Amino acid sequence: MSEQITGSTPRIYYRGTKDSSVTRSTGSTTTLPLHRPLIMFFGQKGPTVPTWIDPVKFEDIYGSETTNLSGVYCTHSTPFIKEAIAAGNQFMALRLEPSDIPDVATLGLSVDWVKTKIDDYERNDDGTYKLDTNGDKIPLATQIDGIKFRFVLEKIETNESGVSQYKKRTAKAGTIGTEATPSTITPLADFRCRFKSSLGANTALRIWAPTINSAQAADADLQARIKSFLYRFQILTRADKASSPTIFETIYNEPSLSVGFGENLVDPQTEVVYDFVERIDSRYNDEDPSTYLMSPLDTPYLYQANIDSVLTAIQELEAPFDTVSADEDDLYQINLFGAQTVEGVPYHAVQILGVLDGGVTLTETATNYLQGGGDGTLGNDSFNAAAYAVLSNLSNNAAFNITNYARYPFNAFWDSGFDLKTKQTIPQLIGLRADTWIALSTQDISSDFNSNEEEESIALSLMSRVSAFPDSSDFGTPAFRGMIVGGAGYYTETTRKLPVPLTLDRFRAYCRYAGASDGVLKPEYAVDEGDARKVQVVKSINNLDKSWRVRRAQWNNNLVYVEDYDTNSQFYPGQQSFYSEQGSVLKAAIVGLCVANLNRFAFEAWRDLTGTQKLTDDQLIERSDDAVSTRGTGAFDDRLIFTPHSEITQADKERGYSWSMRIDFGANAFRTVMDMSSVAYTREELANG
Amino acid sequence: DSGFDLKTKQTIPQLIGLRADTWIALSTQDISSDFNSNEEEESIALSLMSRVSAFPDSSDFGTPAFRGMIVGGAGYYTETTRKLPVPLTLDRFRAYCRYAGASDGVLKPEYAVDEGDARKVQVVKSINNLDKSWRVRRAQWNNNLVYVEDYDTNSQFYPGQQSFYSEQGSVLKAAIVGLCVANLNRFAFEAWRDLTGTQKLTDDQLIERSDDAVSTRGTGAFDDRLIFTPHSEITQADKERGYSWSMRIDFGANAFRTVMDMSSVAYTREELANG
Amino acid sequence: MSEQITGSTPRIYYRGTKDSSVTRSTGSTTTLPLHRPLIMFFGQKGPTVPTWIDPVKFEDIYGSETTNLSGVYCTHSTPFIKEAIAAGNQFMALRLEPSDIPDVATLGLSVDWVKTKIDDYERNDDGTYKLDTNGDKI
Repeated sequence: MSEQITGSTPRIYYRGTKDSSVTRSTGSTTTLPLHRPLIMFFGQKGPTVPTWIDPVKFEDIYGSETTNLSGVYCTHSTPFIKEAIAAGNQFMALRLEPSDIPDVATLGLSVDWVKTKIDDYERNDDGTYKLDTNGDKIPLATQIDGIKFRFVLEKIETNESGVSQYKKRTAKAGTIGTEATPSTITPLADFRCRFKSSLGANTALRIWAPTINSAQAADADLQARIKSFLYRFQILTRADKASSPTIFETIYNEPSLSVGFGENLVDPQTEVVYDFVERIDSRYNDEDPSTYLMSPLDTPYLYQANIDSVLTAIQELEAPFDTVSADEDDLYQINLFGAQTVEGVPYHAVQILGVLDGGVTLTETATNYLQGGGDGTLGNDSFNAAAYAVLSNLSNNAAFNITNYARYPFNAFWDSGFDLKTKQTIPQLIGLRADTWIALSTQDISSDFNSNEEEESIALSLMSRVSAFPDSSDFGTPAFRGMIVGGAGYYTETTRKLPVPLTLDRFRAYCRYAGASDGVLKPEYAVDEGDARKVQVVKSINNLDKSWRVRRAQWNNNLVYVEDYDTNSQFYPGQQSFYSEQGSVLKAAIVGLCVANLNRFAFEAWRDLTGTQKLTDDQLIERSDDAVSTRGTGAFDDRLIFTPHSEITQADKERGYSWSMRIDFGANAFRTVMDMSSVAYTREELANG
Repeated sequence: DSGFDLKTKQTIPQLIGLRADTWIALSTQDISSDFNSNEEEESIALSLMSRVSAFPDSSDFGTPAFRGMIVGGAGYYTETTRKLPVPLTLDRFRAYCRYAGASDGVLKPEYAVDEGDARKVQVVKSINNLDKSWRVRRAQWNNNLVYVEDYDTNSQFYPGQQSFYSEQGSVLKAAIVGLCVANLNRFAFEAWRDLTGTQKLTDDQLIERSDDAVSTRGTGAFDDRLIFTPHSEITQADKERGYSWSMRIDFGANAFRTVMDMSSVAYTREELANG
Repeated sequence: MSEQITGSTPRIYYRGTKDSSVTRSTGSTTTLPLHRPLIMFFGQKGPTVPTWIDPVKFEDIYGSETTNLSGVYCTHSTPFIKEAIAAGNQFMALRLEPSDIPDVATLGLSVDWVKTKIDDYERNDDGTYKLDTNGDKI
């Protein structure tokens, strides 16, 4: 029940009954689908740069509280995250932070240390069982010289300039035994949180020193084989301030670790390494992209000089004494946190002050929480502020440059309801990149539902902004890669009342259609056939009684809007892009995404052919088209027909270092109007004649 | 516990700490003393619960212990002419001996300890404190004691026979399931005892034979109280060590409903007969 | 009689005898007949926009006083509503309102609050039973 697996002795060990534990889910190798959205959000942990992620790992990369609609991190993009996770799109995550986020949480360990005469107690036998007037016997020796300790665990204070002293603490004057000044506080170790969030303030740790009789019984033979006392270490985390902690297990499904002080504690019989920091940080983390988990704690630090000094002091004092080893190497055997050896014989001449005396009892039931930390100001307002801060500075951001095609394969951006000031920074994505696609919304989810006139004004304002980024700046072709969707409603997949725009519904449709990991459109999910042309995750849509003039004006301004299918549901009469000309090639908004993908295939061709010494012109020209056609054919489900042509023109002959490609494509449109008429006949001349 | 004094009662709970296939029944009565009152019952129950709380089922994760039960009450033995006081643990002991003691290791469906005539007291009479108040009964139930009530003017019955598991889990709420789990723990020992220390085995054969043994031994034995499944393997730590393998059993059970309502509506005879 | 269901303690609770209560009727999925009439009326409650309704639910969507011929809501269309309900036609209801209907009813709760000195009363024991000079004690 207590014994651990010391060695090979024949034995069956019983781990008690337990309740089921969450199992971390393995991931799969990533791929490029035809629909690759970028989603920005507030989160609990995880990296703070764009990351290509497989939905299986979102929960254990960014913490499972970021997707909870009733949590503190909910914003107008959490529904989008949840829909993407449900559908199974590998997508690009970007975790934002508020401008006022505090620093990480910390906890430093120290000891109040002094020397003085203390009392001595009885002993039954060589086992030294008696202490603290056990039985009925008064302490025996009048006064024995010894050492008094009082442990301390407290927040690591920062410098006057606002810089933490994580690595740079120093000793100070103590308070116990101030009758003699040499009473001093000396530090022993530091611990710090890995992320900037309340997870640090809710994380806790335990350290203790077990003996033969503990619940996890220790073994003297291993300590003899490698001379160092072994302490148990544990990490716990709670849900909120009022909940109770739960153990955070190592990557091998263990509840706690054994660690020790020393340079390198290698076990010849089993080659196990018992070093404190190395063992902790190797056993509690896993960076492999498929099995990914990072511990809440960062890498611990130890004050080797001070710990060694205190160990040497106690050895010098009481190592040459009755019931402890005096050898030179027992220094690291000395039990510091406890007051007894592994066998459980108390150290006389060493006194540790209890709780009532201002000390901290390091046992297996005490718990310690890191101090400080926090998330910052959360909500839609701060979310819009952060998103604007990212989007406005795209060409000179020092965090990431998103014109990097190879490193940021995102190709879509959906407007989830940003404010009208942030809305106008989105269109420039299709001006900065040639394989990008955007969906815009005319509703600011933080405000009231717009009326007909307000929707018209916002639509005109967005079209004016879009008109500044023509497709071909050389020839002024109007933009066609995207669409604008008007409307708003309420989310149906939740009991709470949560307004959302219809871009969420179209986002789900596209996730299901063009989200397959193999880069081929699924014919069963055609966004404009069967049941995929109806609204499915929004209810109580507004302005459903539009007049004919209003509907005609919206159509002629190129919005996408819904109508009533029956008394219960709505549908899209036609899903057109915001291309402004009369060409019928570029109307269906899906063709825009198809064209973006073609642009991507061209970049791949260049990437694969650039900078080769022994190629010839004909081989280069041939290989380019081979690559494009091979990558493109059979993917677009008959929405396009395309043909590439590479060559070396006169300008290429002049330059001597370039070749040219040109892709010709064609597509169709749809019909939307119907006539109806009737004529009345007699039954005889209608049935015959 | 057949009526040991309270000093000896407090050294028994350590059996479910020292062994992983043990099941204990405790009594809140000292047969050498006077029949206890309600307050003394409550005090002894709290003391025994405090003692039991020191031996969690899982020391690693602190699962509260669930192998056993506590039974309160006392009476007089009916199978003798003399006057011989006894606690109700005797009656439950007889019931369990009849139910789960067959020499062939399969539970008898005809003696279920909570169906038919086995859910009544049969070898004790003149039980005490049968006029408990509603508050007293509620307190005992919430403290996880097993107590009897009046069936009719002549006899008593057990409204519900639960274990001293203190959590909200409904899997571990019946006392018999604890005995079933103890038997599972025994089967695992048998598997090890059979497979240990063999030169010519392979890892796959070891893993397969462990599960085979546990499943073959357990299937068809528990009269449909449990459903369990074993899984043996060699984890990464086992790879590192080189002389160990792991087994893990998954099991499930049910519970029982205990509260009923009553309501009535008065109709005229015609509209009740047709309408 | 009194105590309510607090937990799982084995027990039987008696809710006394009662006189029957009206049971709300469950409705069925809507469909389109070949005859789909629109009917206007004054109603006790319910929405004030045209609504497609299954006749089983008229009484508990618009209150059961609207179909009463002797009530205050009787106009020259109540017979039409009653015939539709009797036949069983899903139809489109429109509840009109008079041009001078007042607003809704309201009730606010408040406390008159002050601090001062007051009297104190006897106590039998720690139970603090006595109040208002019960028994014979000032």
